[PDB]
Amino acid sequence: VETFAFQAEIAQLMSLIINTFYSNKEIFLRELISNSSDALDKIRYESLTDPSKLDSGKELHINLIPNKQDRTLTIVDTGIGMTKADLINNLGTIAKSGTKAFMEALQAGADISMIGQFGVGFYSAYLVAEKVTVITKHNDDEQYAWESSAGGSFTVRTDTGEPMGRGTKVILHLKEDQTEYLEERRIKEIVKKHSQFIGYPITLFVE
Ligand SMILES: Oc1cc2n[nH]c(Cc3ccccc3)c2cc1-c1ccnn1-c1ccccc1
Repeated sequence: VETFAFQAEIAQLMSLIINTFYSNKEIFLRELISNSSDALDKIRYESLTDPSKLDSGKELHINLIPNKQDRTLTIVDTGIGMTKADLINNLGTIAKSGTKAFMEALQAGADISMIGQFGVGFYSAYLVAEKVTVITKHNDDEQYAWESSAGGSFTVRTDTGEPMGRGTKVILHLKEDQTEYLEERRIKEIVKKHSQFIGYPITLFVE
């Protein structure tokens, strides 16, 4: 298991998200669904030139899986997936400029709901989750598990769990007072309100 420090601006953004009083927490789901949608567009675009890139799965979809026993909400996609490099430094480097602009916007009167306009919408997961686990599998690499409970660090390990073929799975270990995002009616309401025009099927699993 490898442990990494977040870049200073990312650690600062995650602390802001965890510490700021902000009741409109539900926007985390739109951000994660939007990220899943972008990765599905990426594999779809790549498959047009190289059809063999879909040999690890033709179906392009998003699954929302609540689990009251484990207190988790899992967002699963069959998108392009991430390499070890994407998890360790590639996406964290791009996120530095977006974090800075978002921080400036907040100081100028913007609110946490506009986070996605800065390409750092993923971190809104920490409005509701005490820990986030990300399992991913790209065609050119092995299966990896990224994990963080904030606090300035994240881990990356080769995933020994069940192979997922291709795509990304975001496991939100919810805070004790945020279990409403495990309720079927609540997830349905949020999906209809913020993610109604996503170009991929979104299946809300039931328990
Ligand atoms: O399909 C995903 C779902 C995601 N949800 N949230 C995260 C963010 C993230 C990154 C690193 C480590 C941890 C989280 C996603 C990332 C991916 C994904 C897979 C491949 N490209 N791509 C991606 C999508 C949008 C922006 C950047 C990359």
